[PDB]
Amino acid sequence: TRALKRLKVVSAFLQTSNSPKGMVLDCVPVIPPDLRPMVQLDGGRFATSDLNDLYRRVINRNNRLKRLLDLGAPEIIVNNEKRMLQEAVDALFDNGRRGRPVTGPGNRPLKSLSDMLKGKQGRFRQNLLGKRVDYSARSVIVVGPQLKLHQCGLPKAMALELFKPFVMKRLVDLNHAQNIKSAKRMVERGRTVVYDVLEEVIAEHPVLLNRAPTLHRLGIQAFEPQLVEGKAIQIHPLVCTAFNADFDGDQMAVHLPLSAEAQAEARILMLSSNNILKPADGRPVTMPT
Amino acid sequence: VSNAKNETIPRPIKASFREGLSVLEYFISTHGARKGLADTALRTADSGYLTRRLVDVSQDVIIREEDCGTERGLKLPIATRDADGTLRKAEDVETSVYARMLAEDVVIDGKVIAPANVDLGDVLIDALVAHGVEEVKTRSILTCESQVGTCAMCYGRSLATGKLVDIGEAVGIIAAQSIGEPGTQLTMRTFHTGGVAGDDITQGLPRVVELFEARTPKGVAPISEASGRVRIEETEKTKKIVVTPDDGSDETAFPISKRARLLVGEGDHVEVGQKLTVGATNPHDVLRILGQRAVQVHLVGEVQKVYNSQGVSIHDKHIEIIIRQMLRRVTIIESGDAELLPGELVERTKFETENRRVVQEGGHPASGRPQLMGITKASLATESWLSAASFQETTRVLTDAAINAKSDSLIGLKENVIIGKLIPAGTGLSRYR
Amino acid sequence: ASTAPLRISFAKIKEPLEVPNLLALQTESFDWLLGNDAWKARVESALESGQDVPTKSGLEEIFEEISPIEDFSGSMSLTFRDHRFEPPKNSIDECKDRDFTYAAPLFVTAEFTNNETGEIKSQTVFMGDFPLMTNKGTFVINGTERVVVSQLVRSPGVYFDSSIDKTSDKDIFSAKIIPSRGAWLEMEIDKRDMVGVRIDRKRKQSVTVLLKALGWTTEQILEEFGEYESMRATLEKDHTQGQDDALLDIYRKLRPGEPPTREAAQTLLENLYFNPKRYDLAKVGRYKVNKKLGADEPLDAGVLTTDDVIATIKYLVKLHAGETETVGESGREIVVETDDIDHFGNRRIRNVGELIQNQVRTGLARMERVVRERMTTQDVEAITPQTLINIRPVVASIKEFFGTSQLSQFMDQNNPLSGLTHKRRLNALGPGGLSRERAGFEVRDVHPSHYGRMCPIETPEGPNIGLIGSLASYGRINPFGFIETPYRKVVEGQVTDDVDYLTADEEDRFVIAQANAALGDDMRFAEARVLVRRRGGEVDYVPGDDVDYMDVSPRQMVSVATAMIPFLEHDDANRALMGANMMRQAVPLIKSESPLVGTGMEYRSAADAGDVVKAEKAGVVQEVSADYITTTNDDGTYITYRLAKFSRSNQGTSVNQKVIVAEGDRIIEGQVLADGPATENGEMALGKNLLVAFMPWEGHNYEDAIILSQRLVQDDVLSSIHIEEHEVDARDTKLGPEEITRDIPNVSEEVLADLDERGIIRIGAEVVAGDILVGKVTPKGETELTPEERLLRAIFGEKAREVRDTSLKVPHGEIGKVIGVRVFDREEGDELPPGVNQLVRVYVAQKRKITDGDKLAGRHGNKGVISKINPIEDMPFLEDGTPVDIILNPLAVPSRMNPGQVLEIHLGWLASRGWDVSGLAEEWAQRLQVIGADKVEPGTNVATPVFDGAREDELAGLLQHTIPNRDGERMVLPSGKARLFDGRSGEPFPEPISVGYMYILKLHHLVDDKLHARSTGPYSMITQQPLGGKAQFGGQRFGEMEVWALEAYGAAYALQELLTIKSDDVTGRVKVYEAIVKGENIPEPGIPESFKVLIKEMQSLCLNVEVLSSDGMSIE
Amino acid sequence: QRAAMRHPGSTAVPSDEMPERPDDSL
Amino acid sequence: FDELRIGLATADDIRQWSHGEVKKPETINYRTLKPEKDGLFCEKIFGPTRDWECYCGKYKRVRFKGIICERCGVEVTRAKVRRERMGHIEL
DNA sequence: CGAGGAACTCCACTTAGGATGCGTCAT
DNA sequence: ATGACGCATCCTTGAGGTGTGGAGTTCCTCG
Ligand SMILES: [Mg+2]
Ligand SMILES: [Zn+2]
Ligand SMILES: [Zn+2]
Repeated sequence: TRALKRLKVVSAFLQTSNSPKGMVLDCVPVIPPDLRPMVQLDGGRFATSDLNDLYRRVINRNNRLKRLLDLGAPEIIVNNEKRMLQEAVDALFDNGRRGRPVTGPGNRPLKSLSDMLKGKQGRFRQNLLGKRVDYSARSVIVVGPQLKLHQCGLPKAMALELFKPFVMKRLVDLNHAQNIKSAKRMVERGRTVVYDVLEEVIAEHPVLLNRAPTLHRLGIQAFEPQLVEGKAIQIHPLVCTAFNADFDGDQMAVHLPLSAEAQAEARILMLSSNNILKPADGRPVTMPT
Repeated sequence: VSNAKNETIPRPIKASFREGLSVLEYFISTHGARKGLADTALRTADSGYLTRRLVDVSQDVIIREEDCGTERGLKLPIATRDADGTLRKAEDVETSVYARMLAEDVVIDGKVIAPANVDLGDVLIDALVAHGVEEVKTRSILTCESQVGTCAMCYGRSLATGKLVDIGEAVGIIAAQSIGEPGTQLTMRTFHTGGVAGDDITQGLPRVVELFEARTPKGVAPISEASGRVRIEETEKTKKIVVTPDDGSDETAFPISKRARLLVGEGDHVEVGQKLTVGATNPHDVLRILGQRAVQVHLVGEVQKVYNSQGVSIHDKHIEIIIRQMLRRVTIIESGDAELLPGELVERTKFETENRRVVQEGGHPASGRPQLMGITKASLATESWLSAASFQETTRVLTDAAINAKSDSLIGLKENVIIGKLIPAGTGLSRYR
Repeated sequence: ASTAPLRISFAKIKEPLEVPNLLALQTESFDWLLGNDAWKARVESALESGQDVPTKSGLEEIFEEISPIEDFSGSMSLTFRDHRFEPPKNSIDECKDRDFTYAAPLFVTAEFTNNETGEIKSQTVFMGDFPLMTNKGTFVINGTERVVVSQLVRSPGVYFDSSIDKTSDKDIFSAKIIPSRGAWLEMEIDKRDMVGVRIDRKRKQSVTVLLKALGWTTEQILEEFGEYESMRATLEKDHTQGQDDALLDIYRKLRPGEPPTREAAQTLLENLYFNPKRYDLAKVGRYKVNKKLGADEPLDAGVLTTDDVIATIKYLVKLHAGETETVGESGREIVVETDDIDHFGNRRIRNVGELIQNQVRTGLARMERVVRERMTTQDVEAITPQTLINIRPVVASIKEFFGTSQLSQFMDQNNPLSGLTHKRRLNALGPGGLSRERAGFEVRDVHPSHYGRMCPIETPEGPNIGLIGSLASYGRINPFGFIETPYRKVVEGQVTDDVDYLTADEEDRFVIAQANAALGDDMRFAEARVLVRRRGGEVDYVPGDDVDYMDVSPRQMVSVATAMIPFLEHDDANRALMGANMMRQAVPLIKSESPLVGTGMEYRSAADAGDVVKAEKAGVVQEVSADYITTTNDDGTYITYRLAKFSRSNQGTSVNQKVIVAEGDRIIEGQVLADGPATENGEMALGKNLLVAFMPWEGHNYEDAIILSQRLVQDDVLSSIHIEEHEVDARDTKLGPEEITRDIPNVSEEVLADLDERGIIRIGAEVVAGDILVGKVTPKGETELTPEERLLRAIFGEKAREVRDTSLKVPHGEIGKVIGVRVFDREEGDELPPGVNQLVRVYVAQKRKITDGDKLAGRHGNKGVISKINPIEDMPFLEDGTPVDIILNPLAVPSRMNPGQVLEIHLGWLASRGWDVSGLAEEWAQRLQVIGADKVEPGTNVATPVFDGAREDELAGLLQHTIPNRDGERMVLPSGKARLFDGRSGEPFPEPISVGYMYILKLHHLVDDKLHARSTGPYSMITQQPLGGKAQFGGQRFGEMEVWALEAYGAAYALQELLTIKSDDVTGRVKVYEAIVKGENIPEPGIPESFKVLIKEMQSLCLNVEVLSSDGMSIE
Repeated sequence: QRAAMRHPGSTAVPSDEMPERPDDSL
Repeated sequence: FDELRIGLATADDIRQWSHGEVKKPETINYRTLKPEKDGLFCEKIFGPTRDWECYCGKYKRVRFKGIICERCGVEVTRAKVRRERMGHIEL
């Protein structure tokens, strides 16, 4: 067993064009500053990243040791400085792996290059799978039993600002706006024609309603928005078993697609007038209850 | 309602919430409410973690081929329980056989009853059970063979459509989510001791966690090795059961603690496959002795036990997707001839192909033995290090990939959502593109 | 002070002890700390009454501890002495409105002395500006209020645990000793019969090795403990002998690679374990240890002794042996048995004063260190106490605590009850306590030791269930830190009048009776079977003569912010919990009014709080004017009670006060001369009374929703007023000093028409989104002065304005009208850090009416959100024409398991149309008559105790015998229901309906603030993604589960569309918007930026990651 | 002491640097 | 963009990666709020924080695109180039 | 090489800033 | 005056904090 494991590492060193000469480091690179920058916080404060401090200290130790050995000091101090440089690089690459992790202002440990990647709050499971998006509103849900199964009610403010670009297209097309900045001005000021165009644009626009804990596939669906008054989003009363969206004051998120291809997919596969069937055991889900 | 520390109240609340309640009964009641609230709060994220594991495993199991053409298939009991000799339907046909299409042309009296390549609905089933059958053979994933993964007809029809599964359906995520969603709804714990402990296996979500991760059951019972004469050789320091399997087979002996609830008699006869004492049997052991079908049946039955005893109903296609993706690798013995190190837990495909190649060159092949691991181990045992890096163990898998100098092609949904390019599934398959 | 609005009482049982003070939990502790005259009066009262109080002030002990500091020789010495206080330089309102803090200087009479000189240089030096509290109980800091909560952390001492090892299948035991300041001790037994000791969290060591390190050796080990076999086996395991050898080996193992010497080991052990300067064993810790181990009366503030260690050894080895009772070391009969964790006999309550004391102690120790350094350095007989002492560490410690800690936290000023409960949280979180994840599920659960000291119902709804909470109504903090509980004593089968105070352990030593147990004419309990309580949640009855104690008040286990619910015995635990949590975020209302149905914890809970102004002087009022109520006392002095007229609270609500009396009235001490917000006549007023009809109605109330009537949009019955703030200020900068002026560069005259010459809008003019609050500008700027532009400007010959508008900006999405303005400058004595030139604080105040989507609720958690608003006639009407105000879905009442609102509705109707029971001769009539609440006029608010409220048959009979509208018009049928007509069509609904009156709150979960959407706004820097946050025009968290959903559905293009173009890049973000505004086909997706930073960070770790293609480098 | 306490604006705060820094690029 | 492969690296590989070095152990000036030479956040080694501009006085004009300053050793490049350039310490 | 068995490494993860050493080089 | 320089004051010492839980594994010290 001790033979084979060692022998697989040796096997990894057999064919690979690598060289373990680099397995012991004569240098250390540094990340660019914009990925670990400092900022001028109010009151003369400078909020700095911890990796900045770690690089600062290791550079300090490097300079001190190089200047000490520039003249040939006795070997005990030189060896102590060498081991301190080794320990500083060890803390840099992983502060918590070996020894007491190096702290900063408070007692909390700093963060190394092998902590900004791993873990839940690193990069993988925090920034690449799910990226917070534009054109993504949210508001409170209220039941309305005056809707077709493919319908939802949306307040006029979220509708004004979400569909603001399509609204602007139509005001410019209708020649109400002589220029685009005038279109901005009438969007901000608000007119009767603005709400008329908003009621016009909400038509033929599937809208992806969504809830937070998407436990199953039938948790995000499409609807057709109708410009209801008030300040709450309005929902059909037999899709509240798919979303599990009951009215204890809950809140619902709403998204919008941008590509017409996305619109076709959302009106074909997503639209809740076709997805009557649950995906688990076949039975219909959107039925009277 | 359960008393403090999951005990039993030695006095009930003798009234409802309308007649009238004093205060100490309200105090007693709020115990369980607080406990259940905490269970919901934590089980949200715990079930989230479990579905993360099952999504990592069951990704890239998307259908690509339309047909394979096999005649080999799963043998399913279609109508049991002939107590009065009457051939009548079975209770769990809807989740076991239904929507699993047919392969042959089953004949009972010289006439085809159920034609070939037709959906197995209900009218055909009533006709068959009236005819007198108690069995059927179906195309399935657990026996499908293909050069590009899985074909369509072996699966059946997508339950959410009723129409046949479109070629390219991302069945994997559907299976993962299907299994994960009712996890929040299980919440069935041992609220009362009842004077039993240890033997009571982990119940609910932990059981699925353990069985999909191939860990030994807590009260794992020993598994029979070979049939023959069994007896007791217990010692005061260690209880011990010894069986001499007949037909020139070596004795097998297993030590057990004092409390065992042994279901095997003294000087009795055991079968090659059967349990020995109370407790779930390790899937590895039933893989060792009873090939493949027994272990698939065991896994499916054990997961369906919890799911259909809680109250939620799920068709077993998803479970069988999970099991086919799990039972994948083969350990190698007598590996000198095939020019590879013994062990290493290699896959079935490359193992068979390379043994075939060596036999073509002349060298005799190296013996193999299948083995099943857990979902986590299989996921991190990937061939594309990026997915395993994203899943867990980032630094470790990173140094594995750094030493071994391996490379990953664009195979993989998760590898493709990380990079941000059209995933090949559902609609992004190049055939439609 | 019986000067409250009448609330006719439906109660049936009196109480011995009424509700004591509600905020003693802050004021008494701080009085102990600073030790003012109130402290001395309370101390004398406790002494003459023989109560448990801290005899000496916190600061006196803290200055005594660090007083006698000397050098290595004792030549020069410094010593502090008694304490004195000087009145503040400011007033509370002055501090609040001038950014100051409630500070008061502290004085000590320090002394310097030389032993050989014999001269004592007495002096007085100010000990910085200590902060004080208000009369309320809060702490004013840095222009805001704050509260220091009580804490709940495990007490110090010893803890015996009996755990199970799984692989060995064995019963291991562990004695963990948690001292106060020093290092912990671990002592493990029964792993292999080898008792061992772990110290500093390192590999465990055989006990006898350390037993030799102290004055014990093998000989007396044989002599004394030669009876328990495990210790003998450990002695067999022993290898070395001799105390010096023991010290050698321990210093070797704990400190490897260093010379092991007698001095080093002796110093280390004595400093870590036997030095009262690094190991200050707590007074509570010492007391608990003494009572636990029988160590009778050692030095109360000492350090551990070897006697203590051998006592722990005895306890552990007997626990292994299973011995029941033993003779305590220097003590008497004690028990041997392992201990639990979460029983309140093991958790201690750190009050406010102890917290401030701890931080001041750290500061004093630091100051001592600096002083010791300097005096060791300083020349002798040339130094004074005012010369070597720098108290900068102490001030730094004070500021650190009151600015940085996570126990000094904001007030909640939505209403009086929010604050009232906020000052009673027994927060077990914080530094040195527990944590969400590490702490398991035993802490997060209730305990039989919660029977009047921690509300089992009241708790946050989330991760923190069981970590935080609220003190019981009848609570009083122990000096050591605990919760006492009041009880009424039962003796020889009868009960005495006097009250007793009992804590968790002595509670466990008693048998506890029940509150609403019926009391007979003879004081002894009548029925032979009395339903009492026993230890550890053991429910059982007793014949009666053996009962020991009994419950003073049936609203005890419930806190003060949950005892107000009517009919709390007709719900489920979860719904009462939800009501308790969601009855404390109710906005105040303009025409605040007391409920028609409630309980007697509105008057007490509105008076014992702060916002209500009260007259502390018997006399006659002269004037009640707009603002200043001017009164003349019997003693003959003029007092000007100023009132908080439309002032702001923390979150941005309104604390508007109002008059209650006229200008010809007599007043006694402690009478409510006014009312605060959400209060009428000195009673808490959260919501309003509305008429309800229980029906499914067109589905507009499907699944627990609410539909309202436009009456409450005309009457303004349910409307509130908020007060936003803006605190802007100019800075000196480097490009000239920023001024606050009307002269904003190049703006129209209409936008600054409201603005003043100095640059603030008129005090009273309206403000809406898109306006300007304060005009600010930087005088100079290096905007564009490149040589090309410089030459262009020179050719033009006109000097452009380098100024830039740094003006304040009212947020987009708010309307309001100005309530007030305040201006400050460095010219005045105001306190401001550097650079800041001029400070402006403009408060804006808006009025909001109820609107669809605004969350509402009730007192039984019957939550819901407004669905639609309809005219007055659309909703039904009864037989005499009166419409119905609210309508609820009757499907939620059974399922949600709260049948405690129907009775509230019926009693509300009964009150709103007064009844008349003048001699019905029925049993219930006789009971309600001897109570005296029989005749009631139409409007007299009814009071129902939380656990002694209105019963059923009484309610039915009252509904049967209400006053007729006309000759014989008893309106609703005798069984609750009512022949409600149908406003829509006109025909009566097929069968009767149930209608009444219910009290509805207006929770702070507004609908305008919730509404939120984004098109293009601010991003993050390290990752080019849209901001994550509600208040900053953020996006949404399309996490991983939604990506799984879009994969399962097979929608590929949409998932890509909203995972690369919609965000996380630059080209896609700009191009989607651009192509939209110019109208072309949507462009192609791209590469995430998160991926780029990922590969860059991977590169920085030397992992040679690179992207290779079939040909090498392909298109990126 | 004179290297740090002189203009001691250098604060290594991670919890209030990534959310509190706006982006100039629109 | 077809395959992703990883391995290890040496000094030649890192100097291929990077542009310069760093020896001054501290951040930019706290007096004039300007960068320094051979330190962290140095415009010489990391990208210029101000776009179409350099450190001293000579290439602040817009018509300079990507060229190198003669004294402060800063290529007049993107602000986002401060996200891509890299450096190293040589122990 | 064959024992116990205890470390090591993964995974579940929610406000304002306690100075000097003193002297002085230089701006 | 700061943030730099150029040294360079005879009795000598930290500080607190560290309360899960899960199985993987691999070395490492003792049969
Ligand atoms: Mg809800
Ligand atoms: Zn097939
Ligand atoms: Zn330059």
